[PDB]
Amino acid sequence: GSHMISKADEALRYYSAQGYTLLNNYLRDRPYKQREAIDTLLSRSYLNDEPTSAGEFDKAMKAYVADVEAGLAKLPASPELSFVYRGLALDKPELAALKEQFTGVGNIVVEPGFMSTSPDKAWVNDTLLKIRLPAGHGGRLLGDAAHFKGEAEMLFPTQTRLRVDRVVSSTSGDFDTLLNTIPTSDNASDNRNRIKRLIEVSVL
Repeated sequence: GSHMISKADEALRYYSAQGYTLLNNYLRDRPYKQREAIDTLLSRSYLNDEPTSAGEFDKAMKAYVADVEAGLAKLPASPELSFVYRGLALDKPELAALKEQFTGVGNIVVEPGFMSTSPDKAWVNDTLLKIRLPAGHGGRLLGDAAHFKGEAEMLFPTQTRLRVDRVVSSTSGDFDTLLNTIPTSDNASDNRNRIKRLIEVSVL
């Protein structure tokens, strides 16, 4: 073409199609194999040669993150949106500390990975988040994907922060009222009690 696609747009495109798993593993301090990572940093020109320090490899990962975020930020914003939604499983025993943070009003939860949400649907889970958006936030609607359909995806850059506004458990008199303002994936199964709580939070 007349123009070349920029490294940051190309990094987002790559991230969205293949890279997202690895990268988020690294960001979230979860296990991951350095071999596919280093290869990634190698083939995408963040390292010209195998790293010789811990700071050298982390420095390159950061550059890689910074390109994905710059390509994300350049997508058109959606100021018409006011809420996005996410379902998640806080009742897994290895997430008790995460659960503890999310269920305390006033607490701020920091997501180290890129945070994925939808403006159209929250898949039924033990917890649903209704995420209120401020003007000018960094979330952006992505293009159609090859691997799913049926809902939009709004992706946020790393280090997005969520303040807990309110916690409404399934036993609360407020539960159905809040639930009737959250679009869910189908909750018409034989198991009527999948959703344990709804949490309103705000992107800071």
